[PDB]
Amino acid sequence: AGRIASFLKNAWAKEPVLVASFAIGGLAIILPSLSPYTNYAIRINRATPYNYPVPLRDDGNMPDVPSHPQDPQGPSLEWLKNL
Amino acid sequence: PFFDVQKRLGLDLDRWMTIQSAEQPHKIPGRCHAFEKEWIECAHGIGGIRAEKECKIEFDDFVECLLRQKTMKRLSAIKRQRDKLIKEGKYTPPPHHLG
Amino acid sequence: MPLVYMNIIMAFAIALAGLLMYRSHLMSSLLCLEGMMLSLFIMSTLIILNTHFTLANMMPIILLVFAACEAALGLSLLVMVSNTYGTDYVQNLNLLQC
Amino acid sequence: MWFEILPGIAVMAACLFIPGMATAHIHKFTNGGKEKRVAHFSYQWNLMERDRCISGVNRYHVTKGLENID
Amino acid sequence: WKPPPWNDVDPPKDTLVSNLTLNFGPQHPAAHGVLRLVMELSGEMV
Amino acid sequence: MFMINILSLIIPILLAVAFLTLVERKVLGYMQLRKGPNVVGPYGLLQPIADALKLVTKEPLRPGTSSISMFIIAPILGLSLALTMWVPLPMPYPLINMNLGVLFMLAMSSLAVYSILWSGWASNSKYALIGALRAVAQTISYEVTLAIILLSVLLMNGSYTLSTLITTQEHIWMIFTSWPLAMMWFISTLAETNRAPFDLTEGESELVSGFNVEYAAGPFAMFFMAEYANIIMMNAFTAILFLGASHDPHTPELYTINFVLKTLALTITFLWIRASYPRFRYDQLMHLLWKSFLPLTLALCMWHISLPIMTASIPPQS
Amino acid sequence: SMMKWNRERRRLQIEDFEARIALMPLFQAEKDRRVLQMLRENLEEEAIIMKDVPDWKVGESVFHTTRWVTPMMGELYGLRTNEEILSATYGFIWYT
Amino acid sequence: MTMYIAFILSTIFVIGFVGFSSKPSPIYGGLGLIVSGGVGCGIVLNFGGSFLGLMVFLIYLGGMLVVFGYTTAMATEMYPEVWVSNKTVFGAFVSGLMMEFCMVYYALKEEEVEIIFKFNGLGDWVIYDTGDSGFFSEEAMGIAALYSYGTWLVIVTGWSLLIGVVVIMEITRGN
Amino acid sequence: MNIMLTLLTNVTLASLLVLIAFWLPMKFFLVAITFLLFDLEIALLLPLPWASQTNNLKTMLTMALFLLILLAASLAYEWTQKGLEWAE
Amino acid sequence: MNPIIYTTLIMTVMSGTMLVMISSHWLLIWIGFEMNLLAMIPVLMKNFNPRATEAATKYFLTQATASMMLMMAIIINLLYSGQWTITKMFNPVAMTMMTMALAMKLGLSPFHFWVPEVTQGISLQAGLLLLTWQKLAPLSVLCQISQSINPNLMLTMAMLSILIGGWGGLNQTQLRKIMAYSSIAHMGWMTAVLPYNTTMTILNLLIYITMTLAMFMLLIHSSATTTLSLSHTWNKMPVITSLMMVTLLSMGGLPPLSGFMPKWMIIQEMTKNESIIMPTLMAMTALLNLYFYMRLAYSSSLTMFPSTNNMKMKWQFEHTKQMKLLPTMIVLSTLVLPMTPALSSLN
Amino acid sequence: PGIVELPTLEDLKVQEVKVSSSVLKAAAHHYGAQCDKPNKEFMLCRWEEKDPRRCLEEGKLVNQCALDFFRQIKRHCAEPFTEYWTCIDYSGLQLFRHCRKQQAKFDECVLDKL
Ligand SMILES: CCCCCCCCCCCCCCCCCC(=O)OC[C@H](COP(=O)([O-])OCC[N+](C)(C)C)OC(=O)CCCCCCCCCCCCCCCCC
Ligand SMILES: CCCCCCCCCCCCCCCCCC(=O)OC[C@H](COP(=O)(O)OCCN)OC(=O)CCCCCCCCCCCCCCCCC
Repeated sequence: AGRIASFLKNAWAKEPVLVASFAIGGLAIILPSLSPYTNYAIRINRATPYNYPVPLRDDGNMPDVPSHPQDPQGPSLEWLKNL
Repeated sequence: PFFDVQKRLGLDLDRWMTIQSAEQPHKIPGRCHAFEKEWIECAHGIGGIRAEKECKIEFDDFVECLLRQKTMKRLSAIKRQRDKLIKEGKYTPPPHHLG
Repeated sequence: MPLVYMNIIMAFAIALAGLLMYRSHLMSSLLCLEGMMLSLFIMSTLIILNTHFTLANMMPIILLVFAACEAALGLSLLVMVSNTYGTDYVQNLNLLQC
Repeated sequence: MWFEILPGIAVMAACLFIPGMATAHIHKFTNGGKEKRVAHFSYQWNLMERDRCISGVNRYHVTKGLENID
Repeated sequence: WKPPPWNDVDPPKDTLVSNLTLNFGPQHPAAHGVLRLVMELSGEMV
Repeated sequence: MFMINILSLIIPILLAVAFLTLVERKVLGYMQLRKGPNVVGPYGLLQPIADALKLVTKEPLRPGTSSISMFIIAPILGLSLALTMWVPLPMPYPLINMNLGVLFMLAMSSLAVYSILWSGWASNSKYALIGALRAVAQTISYEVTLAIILLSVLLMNGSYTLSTLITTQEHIWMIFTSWPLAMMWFISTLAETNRAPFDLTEGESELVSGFNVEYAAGPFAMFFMAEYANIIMMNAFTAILFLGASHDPHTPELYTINFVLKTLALTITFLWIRASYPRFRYDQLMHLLWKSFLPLTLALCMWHISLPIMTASIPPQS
Repeated sequence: SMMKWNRERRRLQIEDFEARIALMPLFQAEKDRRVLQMLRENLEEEAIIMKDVPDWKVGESVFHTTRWVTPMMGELYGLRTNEEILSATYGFIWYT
Repeated sequence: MTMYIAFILSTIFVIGFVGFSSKPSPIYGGLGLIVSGGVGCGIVLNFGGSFLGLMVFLIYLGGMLVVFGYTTAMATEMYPEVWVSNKTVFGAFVSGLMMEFCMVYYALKEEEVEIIFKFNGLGDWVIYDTGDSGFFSEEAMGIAALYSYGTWLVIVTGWSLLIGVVVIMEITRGN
Repeated sequence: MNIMLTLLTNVTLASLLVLIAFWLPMKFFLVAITFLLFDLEIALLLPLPWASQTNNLKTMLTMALFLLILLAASLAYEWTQKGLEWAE
Repeated sequence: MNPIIYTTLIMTVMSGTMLVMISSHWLLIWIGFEMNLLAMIPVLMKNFNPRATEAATKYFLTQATASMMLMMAIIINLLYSGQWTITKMFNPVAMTMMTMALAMKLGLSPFHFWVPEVTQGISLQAGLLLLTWQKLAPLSVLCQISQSINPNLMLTMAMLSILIGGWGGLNQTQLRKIMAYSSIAHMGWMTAVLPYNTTMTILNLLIYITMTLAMFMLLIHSSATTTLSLSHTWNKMPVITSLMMVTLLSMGGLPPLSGFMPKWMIIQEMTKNESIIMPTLMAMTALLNLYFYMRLAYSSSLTMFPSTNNMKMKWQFEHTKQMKLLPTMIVLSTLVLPMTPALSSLN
Repeated sequence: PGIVELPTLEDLKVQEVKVSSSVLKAAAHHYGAQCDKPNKEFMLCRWEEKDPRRCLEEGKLVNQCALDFFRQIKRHCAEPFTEYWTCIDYSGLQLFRHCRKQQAKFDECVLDKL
């Protein structure tokens, strides 16, 4: 409390570089956890086709996979478009 | 492992890279992925001493893919017997050989 | 098998002979021990890059970062025998005769 | 005064100008009024050999378009 | 072969110091001129 | 073809290095209230020629304690390194488009310290040897921060391709995003390049000449020019890193004008900074580095790795 | 500002990658014919060169399997002049 | 020529090893390894492996070896032997020369060298594979898995380096 | 090739203009070893840029930051137990 | 050292070997060997005396070189099979390479001259750690790849250890030197049985480990490093010398003491493998070990030796260290012969 | 062991698409979107058969439909294509970002003309 606040104040008085380092390192470890865009970062990361979308043998009973590339079925990155 | 804590705890530390047919970043093949798939899938549940005997043909091909000893040795016979034919004029190269 | 690998393989052997034979100085021996892991590094990278063993690219970086730890230990020991004996000559390092 | 350092500065700008224009204009001259096609990955490389081999004159920079095919 | 020391402490040798006595002065404007200085140091510590 | 571009790159670099001696003695003087070299040549345009000609006509001394084998490789190892380091510089379209150019620049920057190390051993003098010993130890200590600053900066940029620098830094200067690291980077440049407050060796009285203590005219041309050569470039590397310009494909002239002016202005500050600060004592170099510069750089690398993850701002390497 | 610009670059890269996805069918088909056409020209040349040698089964299989192994460049280019070898193997690596 | 460039570099690599394996003066031995370190990256570079090769320059040649010769600088006697000096050093050098000459001669004439490992003597280039790498560098994308698959590697190599920092002080403390 | 040509030309220019200039006329160890260990630890996180684009970057976040705190931890132990305050 | 900083160095090496016995990947095994070496060096130089500085240098150079030789054994196996897993090796010279490489890490054959000097320089407490824990790491790998081992390759290594360990042990004076040579001789016993059935290799390891702690910590209590210094302990602490005698008889191998545990089963095991000349030589040359065990036994407790007046002062003060696990270690190394069929637990 | 079967040079002779990289990349999106079924048939055959010689016929159709795609656009606004792919060519990385107006010119025929 009082001593802790005074401890920080004298830390900033004579040792301002380290308290800057610890503060930045202290933050840089915890916002990535509760970040709201971290899942977005993963989502756009998997949404980068390095490897070819190999086709699948059409045996029916699968409506989710589009028959045509332009077909509405299948995943879309409309979210990636506006963000 | 001498103490296979790997299997007991059910958590992976080393077997991910142990073979080149395992999971790879962005699904790129390890050159001889096709051959070593045949050999490993020949050797599972067979035992070390047995598998070296029956799965010898698969291992020989996989080594030839990996090591590539005899294939370029044969290619050596291609080139050595080639220049030992052109030097005396017995062979002439067709024009697709050059351009 | 390509002659570049045999070039590397002797490179270990000539490095191995230099490390074992010794002449005067532990600096040279530490140098010889580094050619050991060096020639190991090119040999490791050469096989791994040739076979497109993607995960195996791990080992080259892992190899020398731990081989360099030998230097962290080997170099330190030399200066101590240099501080006490003077020159770090292997001939000086004979107190443990018994 | 202070501007007597300007002619010392200006000659430097002329000297450093040469690499900028040269490596750009040489690129234009060696690519035929274009730039050297960068190849940072395999695709950018065999793309050039695809273009280099079809040109017939074995140059990647010369490109044949719709007038080539029927 | 003499017996090992009982305390396992081999006997120290003599000094192995490198306290070079630098000759400042009649080469360096750093000494402002004719300021020959004689002083020994542990590499940096006078 | 290719070779004519090689001379068109290194030769103007070399001739600019000779002239930099003039401004070192002139713009300092115009700040020192002096006049700078003016009498020889119109406005001192010919002093570097006079400087360079006696160095290539004065007697080249080889002290009897100097190994001639080591006495000759080191100046070549230094000057050549500076020139080949220029080949991946992204002058509109760089001469060498090494996709690992950032590592390429840093790798041979570490190779530079062999130039001083061997010269200090070659000279073989008590004062000379320690002067180089506590000079190399400075440069190596400054490369660890050098690498960390680089690693943080291109993390937001993308891959290590030096041409990608002009793509990431499209709308805003990268300094506006890493200004706490920019001065972190700039001072690091001031130390590897051996300039005050880290002149140290080449200090006219710090180490009288440091790497040139016994090393006089003749081969000394390739040992007092190389340090000045890294000055123009390492500032230019800063110019690309944090002060990137715009490049129109139909007119690369704009980026040549902008980059050259920006790197020339930075070198003015580099010459400005010698004429305004004292010289760090040896302990102060490490105290500044390991205990203030090193921890801060680590924290900033902590920040700059999470921030793209924080805002889903990872850059495309391709 | 950099966050918005980087997101645009990711949009550009996936657009560029998509262009590659469309183009790879023709390229794979083109390289598929090219690689095995060159192998055949090796085979036809192989018959004429080691017809005289006593024991040589023309086109002898190297691997015990009947599955198509990817043909390494050595058998592909091989016979080609050193200019073709030099430009195709260390071509990407030395291109700059 | 140019086809044998990896062979050419590999040849300089071997003779570079004889430079420091002969155990010359520690500074001169370091230099012999410095060139040997330099060419070895070029061997890796010709096979791809830009990043792995670049480290040999950076963290080993400009890294480990800088402090290496740095230690030799402030240590060692006042009389450093010049490469000729002791007849054994030159004897070792010429000894290294005869090993690489006999094999290389044997390699390029009979191509059937069997020393320890049976190795056929063809050019460097008959070993490269074929195929396009898409848009990702194989080397770059491999060691980038340090933080996606290199889980147990990072935990152990990081821990030892911290122990590396503590062991070096404890030995250098002087009790 | 081009890379070899560039470096070769630089050496000759340095060699040529050198020739015309020759014929025509524990603390010291500690800073070395501490740099060596930090430099080796630095090489671990060099592949970070591409590693930042892995598909499981969450695990990357825990472990890339891991090495960085160890960099701090190694310095912190060095600092507190004298260390960077070199022998004087 | 600082007690907390010596603790982690003591057990970083605990973990280094722990990695080896659990790693299924070849590189990771070298990793544990690296931490094994990296943490062993400071412990050897806890006292900072020129003997320790020499001992650390000799130990480091030997172990480091063996580690490097181990790597190319790993690379060659990779070069010929492309397999990083630990199984039978797929090439002969690679198998020959690591057998010597692993041997030098352990030290049985002519790669044993480091063992006496290193333990002589370093303190007794660090002696037991070097002679007991630093042998599980090389042995764990050898037991793993025992299928591909070359029977000729190992066995000649095995005798050359016991013959050297048997012969040179007679002339040794310093107790650490005698203990090291017996360790070399004991090392040969399980390494010989290693190709046949690794269960006895582990069984010999466990018993030998138990005997060595009983030997070392008793010597630590004696605070003596020379035979004469150990001889004096008869008067001040007669009980310890009597226990010194029983463990010497045990670690000699005489029945029914626990030293007959490994030999008898090892003799039996190779006899089932038709190798019958081989056991006879080892059993007979094992008496060379017994001779300087007898020499130590004679000077310790069986015949009392002259003492000094000042040691009446020693009687006036009691011991301080509690020498943990000493009572259970002694009993577990003398009277466990009737529990021989417990060896089935290991397999 | 035995002969390795190689398809003869006769059926191997196939009309190769004689266009450069810039023209391919400029219209790659529309080319992939319109003529795609023969590509998918050949693409699936290459990953399933794992043998190139089994699907050489489908490779011909991949080219064949490509000529049909290029034929239709040839009859259509070829001049905007010449403008579009030339500016695309003038890009070192062939970035679509620079060419926007000429890209719009090409896009605004094919949406209604084609
Ligand atoms: C959301 C925000 C996220 C990020 C927040 C980050 C934290 C807030 C910002 C903090 C400040 C920026 C980072 C730290 C910078 C200082 C680092 C440091 O160690 O400082 C103290 C250091 C050391 O100061 P010291 O030694 O007096 O005290 C340090 C503390 N003790 C005593 C305990 C060690 O100061 C310096 O290094 C001074 C400069 C030395 C070099 C001489 C030349 C300087 C030239 C200046 C003019 C030119 C500038 C050019 C800039 C670049 C242009 C391209
Ligand atoms: C396998 C073959 C044999 C192997 C072992 C052979 C051992 C001896 C070999 C020779 C040894 C060297 C020569 C003699 C050395 C003597 C060592 C010594 O210390 O002697 C003197 C010492 C004096 O005795 P002191 O320590 O004072 O203790 C007395 C009891 N309080 O004496 C002592 O300290 C000895 C104390 C002995 C205490 C014995 C206690 C017996 C308890 C019996 C309990 C019975 C319970 C029965 C229960 C039945 C129902 C279940």
